Amino acid sequence: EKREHEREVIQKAIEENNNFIKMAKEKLAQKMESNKENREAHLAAMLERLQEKDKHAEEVRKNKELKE
Amino acid sequence: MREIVHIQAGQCGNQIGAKFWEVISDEHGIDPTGSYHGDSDLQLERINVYYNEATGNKYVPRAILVDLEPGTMDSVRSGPFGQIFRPDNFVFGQSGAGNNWAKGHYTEGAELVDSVLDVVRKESESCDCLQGFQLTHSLGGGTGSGMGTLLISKIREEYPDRIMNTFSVMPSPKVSDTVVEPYNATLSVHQLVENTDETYCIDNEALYDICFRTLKLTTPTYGDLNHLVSATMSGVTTCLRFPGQLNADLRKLAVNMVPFPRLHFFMPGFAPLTSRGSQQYRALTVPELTQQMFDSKNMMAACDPRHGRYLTVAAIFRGRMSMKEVDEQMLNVQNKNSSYFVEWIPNNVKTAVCDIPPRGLKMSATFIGNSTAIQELFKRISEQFTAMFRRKAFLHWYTGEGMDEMEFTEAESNMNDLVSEYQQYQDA
Ligand SMILES: CC[C@H](C)[C@H](NC(=O)[C@H]1CCCCN1C)C(=O)N(CCCCC(C)C)[C@H](C[C@@H](O)c1nc(C(=O)N[C@@H](Cc2ccc(F)cc2)C[C@H](C)C(=O)O)cs1)C(C)C
Ligand SMILES: Nc1nc2c(ncn2[C@@H]2O[C@H](COP(=O)(O)OP(=O)(O)O)[C@@H](O)[C@H]2O)c(=O)[nH]1
Ligand SMILES: [Mg+2]
Repeated sequence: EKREHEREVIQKAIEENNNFIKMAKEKLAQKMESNKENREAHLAAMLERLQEKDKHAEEVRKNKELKE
Repeated sequence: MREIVHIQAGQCGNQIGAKFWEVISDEHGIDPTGSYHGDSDLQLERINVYYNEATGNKYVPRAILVDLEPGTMDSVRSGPFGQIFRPDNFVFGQSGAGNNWAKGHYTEGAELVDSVLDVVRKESESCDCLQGFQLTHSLGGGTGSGMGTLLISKIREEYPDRIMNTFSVMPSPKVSDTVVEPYNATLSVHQLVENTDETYCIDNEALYDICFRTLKLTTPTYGDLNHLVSATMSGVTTCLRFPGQLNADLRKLAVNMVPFPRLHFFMPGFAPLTSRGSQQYRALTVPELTQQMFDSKNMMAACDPRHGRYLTVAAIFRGRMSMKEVDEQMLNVQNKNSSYFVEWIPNNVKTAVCDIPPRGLKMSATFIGNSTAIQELFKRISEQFTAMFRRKAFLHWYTGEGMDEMEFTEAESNMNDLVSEYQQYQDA
């Protein structure tokens, strides 16, 4: 029974070390994915707002040519 | 031939073990190459107890040197008596154990232990009539405490009907400042209660105080400590190494010293106490040896013998002296101090005399007591242990090798039970 317990201890040590590596790897994967999509969302909104300025700037130039 | 197989594990184990072999080799006239150069046939009658005999009339210690780092065993190999040991009996890893019982017992020590057992198996199979095993180690470190107790457990599985003997060095804050030693000691004591027949409690607290107070060494070294350990080790094995009447083997010693299986922890003593070099020119008289060997100041376990009662005692006198006078002085001690010897074990003090004294002395005496006062040593460890363990302090070094807190609770329990068991018989 003492030999089975010695085995169980060394397996627990290996398993906890492996679980720590695993969670570090998952937590880091979800952080970097979350950051990428957040940053792309912020630049998309920046340029989609700058493109609304281009639509408005052509409405101003076409409104001029509707005073002819 | 009644062969004893010796194992030494970890720094302390290998250091006091190395010194043991130096001392007894000199007592048996064996030199560093293994050649006999003595002037007495008493030296060789029971040489096979500790030495194998090879061709060329060579004597090799039946000794296995174990450690998880190489430092201490390179020190032993390179030392003066280092060439005596069988080279394949040096079994060592590279990792070390980091003063961690879990590493020694469960992870780092597990990887090396089957190659130790292969050497133990080889030495055992070669024995005509094996008595059993003696291990030297500390309980405060990692390898000796953790791996050493792992070895005890494996040896017991292979050889369930042989005697297991230890010289276990107990940690003291006067010698070491590693915070986790009470953890390692309590875990190791849990093992010793279950799996040893006889344990000599060599307490570093006592060894330090003897060196400081009595021997007047203001800055003791490990060497100063070990000089008292080797004297004691020479002393308590005299009956096993020379002819031939009382406690002549390990089982007979155990049947005399161990009235209950769990209470097998002994409190050794020695007279005269000496430091290295500093010369004893005056031999002690039989009355002084007897007064001094029973003195608290001469015990290698830091326990007050007046605070308990002696269950059993072995006294072993060395040198040429009057057997009549030894008998008178021994009877005198137990008659003048009769209340410290339990009435319910009649005639519980046994006495041996060997004619050959140790190196540099004409007269010596060695005391081996199974006293209930030894609870004070375990109680000291328990208090140091509980202080940390009640806040689970430093426990991550152990749970990170896969241990659970429950192991600590069990070991804490078994040792506190040992203490209360000693108090039970102190009040009967
Ligand atoms: C400056 C630290 C000194 C060295 C240390 N003092 C302490 O630890 C104090 C300081 C603060 C609070 C209380 N503690 C105990 C001390 O005096 N030690 C033990 C700690 C050493 C651990 C680390 C620093 C290496 C003494 C032992 C120390 O002086 C040493 N002795 C030896 C020694 O015995 N070397 C021999 C060889 C040997 C090497 C290693 C061994 F394990 C054994 C023998 C050869 C010498 C010439 C001899 O035979 O006297 C090596 S180191 C104890 C008896 C208290
Ligand atoms: N008496 C004595 N104690 C020692 C010696 N070396 C280490 N110790 C003690 O042993 C404990 C540490 O154990 P150690 O044997 O060094 O660790 P290991 O190498 O993992 O077994 C501490 O309490 C030290 O004070 C020694 O040579 N003599
Ligand atoms: Mg060490």
